[PDB]
Amino acid sequence: STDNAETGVIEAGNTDTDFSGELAAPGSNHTNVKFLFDRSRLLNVIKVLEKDAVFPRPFPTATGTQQDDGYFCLLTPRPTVASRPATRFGLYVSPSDSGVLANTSLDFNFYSLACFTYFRSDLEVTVVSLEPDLEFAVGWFPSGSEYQASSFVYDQLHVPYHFTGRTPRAFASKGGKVSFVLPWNSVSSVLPVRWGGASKLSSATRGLPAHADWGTIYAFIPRPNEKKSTAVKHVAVYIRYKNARAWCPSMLPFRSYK
Amino acid sequence: STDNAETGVIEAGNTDTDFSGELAAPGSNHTNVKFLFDRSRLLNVIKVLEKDAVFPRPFPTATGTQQDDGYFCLLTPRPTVASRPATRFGLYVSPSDSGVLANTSLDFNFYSLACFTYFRSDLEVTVVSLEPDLEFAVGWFPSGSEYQASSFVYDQLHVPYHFTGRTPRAFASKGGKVSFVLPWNSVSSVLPVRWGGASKLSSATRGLPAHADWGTIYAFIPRPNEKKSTAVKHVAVYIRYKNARAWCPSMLPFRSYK
Amino acid sequence: FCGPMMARGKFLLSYSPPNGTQPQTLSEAMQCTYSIWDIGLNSSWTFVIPYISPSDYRETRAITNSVYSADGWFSLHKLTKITLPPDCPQSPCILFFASAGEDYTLRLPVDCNPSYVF
Amino acid sequence: RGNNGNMTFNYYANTYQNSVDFSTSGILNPLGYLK
Amino acid sequence: RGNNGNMTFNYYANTYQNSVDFSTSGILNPLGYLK
Amino acid sequence: DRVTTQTAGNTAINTQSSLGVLCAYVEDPTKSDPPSSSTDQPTTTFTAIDRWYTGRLNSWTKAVKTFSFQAVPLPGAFLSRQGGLNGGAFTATLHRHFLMKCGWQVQVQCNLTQFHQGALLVAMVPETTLDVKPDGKAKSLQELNEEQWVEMSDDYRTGKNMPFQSLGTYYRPPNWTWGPNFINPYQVTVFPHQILNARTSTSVDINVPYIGETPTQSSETQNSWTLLVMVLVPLDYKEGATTDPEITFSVRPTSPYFNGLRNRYTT
Amino acid sequence: DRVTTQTAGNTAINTQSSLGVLCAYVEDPTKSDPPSSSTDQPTTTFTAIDRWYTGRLNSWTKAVKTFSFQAVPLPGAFLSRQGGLNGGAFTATLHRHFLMKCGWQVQVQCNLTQFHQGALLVAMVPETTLDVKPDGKAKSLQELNEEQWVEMSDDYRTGKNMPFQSLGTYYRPPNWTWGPNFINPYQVTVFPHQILNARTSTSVDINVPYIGETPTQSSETQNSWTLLVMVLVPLDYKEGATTDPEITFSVRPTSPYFNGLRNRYTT
Repeated sequence: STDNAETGVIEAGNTDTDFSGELAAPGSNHTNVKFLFDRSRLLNVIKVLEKDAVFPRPFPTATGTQQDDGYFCLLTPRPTVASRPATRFGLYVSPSDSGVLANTSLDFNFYSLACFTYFRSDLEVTVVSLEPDLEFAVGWFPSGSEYQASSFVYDQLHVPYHFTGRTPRAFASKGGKVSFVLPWNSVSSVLPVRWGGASKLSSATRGLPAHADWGTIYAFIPRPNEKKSTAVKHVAVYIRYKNARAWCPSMLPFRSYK
Repeated sequence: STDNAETGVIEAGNTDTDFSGELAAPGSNHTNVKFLFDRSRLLNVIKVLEKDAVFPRPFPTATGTQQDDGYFCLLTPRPTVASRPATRFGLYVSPSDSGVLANTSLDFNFYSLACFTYFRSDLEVTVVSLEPDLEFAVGWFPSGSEYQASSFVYDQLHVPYHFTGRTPRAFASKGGKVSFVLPWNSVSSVLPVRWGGASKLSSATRGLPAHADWGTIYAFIPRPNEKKSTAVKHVAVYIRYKNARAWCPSMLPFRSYK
Repeated sequence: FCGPMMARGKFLLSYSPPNGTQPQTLSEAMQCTYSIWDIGLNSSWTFVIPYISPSDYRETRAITNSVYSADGWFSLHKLTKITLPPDCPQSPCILFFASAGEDYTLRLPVDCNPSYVF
Repeated sequence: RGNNGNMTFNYYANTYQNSVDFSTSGILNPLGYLK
Repeated sequence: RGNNGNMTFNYYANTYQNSVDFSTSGILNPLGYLK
Repeated sequence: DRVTTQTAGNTAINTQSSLGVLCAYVEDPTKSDPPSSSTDQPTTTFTAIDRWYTGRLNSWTKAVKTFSFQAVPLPGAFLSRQGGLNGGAFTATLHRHFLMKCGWQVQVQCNLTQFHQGALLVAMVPETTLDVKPDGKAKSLQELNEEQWVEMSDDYRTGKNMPFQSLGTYYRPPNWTWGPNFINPYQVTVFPHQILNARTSTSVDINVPYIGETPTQSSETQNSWTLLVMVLVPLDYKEGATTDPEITFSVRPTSPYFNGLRNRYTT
Repeated sequence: DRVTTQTAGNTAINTQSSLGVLCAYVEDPTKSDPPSSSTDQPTTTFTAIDRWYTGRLNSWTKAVKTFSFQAVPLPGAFLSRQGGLNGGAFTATLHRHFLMKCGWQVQVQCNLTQFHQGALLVAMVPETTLDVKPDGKAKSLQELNEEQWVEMSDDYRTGKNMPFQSLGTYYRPPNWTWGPNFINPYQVTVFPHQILNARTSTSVDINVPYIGETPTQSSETQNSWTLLVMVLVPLDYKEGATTDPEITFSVRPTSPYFNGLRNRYTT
């Protein structure tokens, strides 16, 4: 019908508006935000700790720093790099062996439907092993805490300080999984899917939120540091957004035409 | 505002007292004593018995005494030495091999928040193994009992007397854990975090409470003494203070400045 | 003020919110949240630092990649010099305390630093 | 209510399961109002 | 009540679970009263 | 009818081709409670900042292609004086308060004759870093004059050129391919927008509320809205018509709340 | 009793030797209607100028004679920054408004020990040109440091040195002998005053209303009040006491009315 799209509001018509027709019956409510993000999906495949770690030092990290990379999973749909939140998402195309390949992550199923700016939800974290008969454990520390990185000698065995704490270290049975729901613990009222301000941090970068995360999990093996194995064991972190709310509609990513 | 701190009581003000402001809303009650100690933490890594033990003889223990050290876990946040309560906490810096290295313990998470003098609570004891596929058992004897140290020959097998008793010997399934809550069984009305009196015992030492404990656990393997293995197996004892009450505020430990 | 009873003086007590530069001049600290404390009969002053922060709960441990630190700076400026009569000790002593307000609230226990024992 | 078929029985309380907001003190409405 | 989310059902009785004291016969009060 | 004079303070603006004030997300975006993350009293609105701030913007030639945008950050244009847009006594208050919580009300004017064709897409685009070069630093006034109109390249469609952190010599620098502050140029009409067609209107009217991840954000470092004038249809005319029509805008903060007073911001 | 804390805005001041607030000419000099010589809306008080402005003042030595005054014009000390007296957001509003109509509330602090003697005469002296050299120009900050205390000479008692106009080469220049902005130093206690004796108080408290020949006066060129610290009894002490006690003052404008907004004053 006769309209003005320069107005900015176009009323959603039906077939009966211009023609002779009828309204179709409403099919289903699967587009509900609380329904559509309330399902699990893979976030990041992280290695499993076998000793007391060294958490990745903040950027710009110089060479020679003996730290432990690819062990901590900053639980965020936004793009991360080296277990710390980033802006751009980078994947290595031809990863030659000069320098440390930084473990990046992103929630591919989220941004293809993240047609909004702010998003708040609880987080159900399921940590599925990627190793036959792995008895692991899933430590965690909230948004705004740091990793306790040393070891205390119990009975001539370097038991690290990430076995205990006031934060949930769920121990898995052998051949089992770990699943627990994390509350919204960040200091921001919502998580910015898209952020345009500047974080007044270690040198300020536009478009990088400081506390848009549910925390950081890491997997360790419940043995002291003398019982260290040799081969590298991985674990996979699935994530479900319980009780999702979303505000302020925005864009969906640019699907190319080639 | 105008006050007198020599009085000894300073009334806790707000922003509205001197300035124009408002009261902030109360955040949470995580400083509640019954909430804050009601969470598990590691106490002591003890070896697992494989025969009928000899309980550590009281101090001063002379050389040549064939006894079994590092097997009994005197369940106390106060510093212990050789499974008996002590005053000072000692860790070996360079432990050379002259003499028996005494297994000391302390509750590191407790004293950093033990800003009180007397503390009474029930005790949930979880005894996590530190060995792959260990079928162990967790004996116990209350505050003021002693260990029954001999063996009775059943069917030409020296079954020790710590398999049976009137005190809870919980048997673990293989690959499993042992968890049970112990009541307040000491003869003192409360446990002194800090004690200043003298225990009229075997020669009296100031500052050492005699019955400030929930008992003493020990781990044994349910096989007779002919089925003794060779390697040393450890087990880790976690502890939770159920229904905690605390009296008489006191100091927190001196954080150094170096 | 743990000096002698015969001392008379004033002290300015400025809490600056986080600025790019720590205020040092008295005129740079007169503009912030201040209060003037006159030494007299009653000898204590409880400057209550406001809770000025965007987030509802501040982080209690700023061991992080650091800058000029939020949440700002307390600063004790002497406004007028302490005028002492003759035969009184020079350089008196302002004993500082640090309590919590009637609305100071804590959240989220973490594992403590066990470095008090080494 | 979300992707939740447990219409019958919630074991854990609402504060422990969810995370309610603290206090400060169908019909799909449009996201732009021409006035 | 502590760190206890079991608002619904206590299986064991109060004497077996906890340890009550035998008989002899919010508002945060201050720990020092100036009188 | 289509003659709406929007009086505000001591500065009123007229329009005789008014499509209507596109109020965003609510009926009245002026209604706004104080911030809940402050324990002091906010500096509310007063009659010397309750007024419009006209500032210019670069001309719209035939050389401009399709989707070539031109971003005006709010309040980021008051502070860098973007397009001659002196903030008056609003920037004199914005530099002296740490947190600021306001919702905007903009109006873009561009007078096309009935013989011109073209369609600007004016929209209040939330939370974007479009004023920032793909190299971190924000654009100065010279760089807004050296290009006059930012072309919608592939780096803006994929979000490849949003600012990053230097990972240092330790990590091998990854091949960055995507970042969430992209522009999908075909979906800018999800934002609170009006189309400035050359045959319906000469002034679009958008009224947005305060949105932001915190109940009030920092004053120097917020970009929660971004005025975004995008060319959907390029300008075309015959030789003789008025070449290069000028574009202006007029920004008015509705119901601000300034918290955290301090001295004037020194970097 | 004698402990009065005068809270105002975000700046409070204490005193423990308070004689009382000498309210001048009325019961409450804060009550003040708007100006009747303006047809616009005035900028009334707001919570960023409703506060005290402490600024220093030159020390009071034994070298100072009797009646040696030291004049602090109001609002003329906010604008020239006399004695480190930055006006804050009051001078940032005083430069941008043409007419200003406020009544002051001052407080002069000077802490004398019980072994000193002396008596300053603090008074709010209306309509005087004491900050101006006998040669027209106002005194800069260097000339207030080059003398530290203006001696009550015969030129100030007779008013001989108040500023004049150059009659030019035509008129024979007359022998000027008198001018009505004299100081009679013995009659300064007719003004709203308190005496800052070295044995009763350390802080005088004067609260004056707006007076002026027009219902509101110009902002740059008014001197309707003048703080005037005059030495009645010279300072004296024995060798060992605290030499040269400092003098400060604390000025707070009660109920201003700013009319006639314009840009920041360029000479």
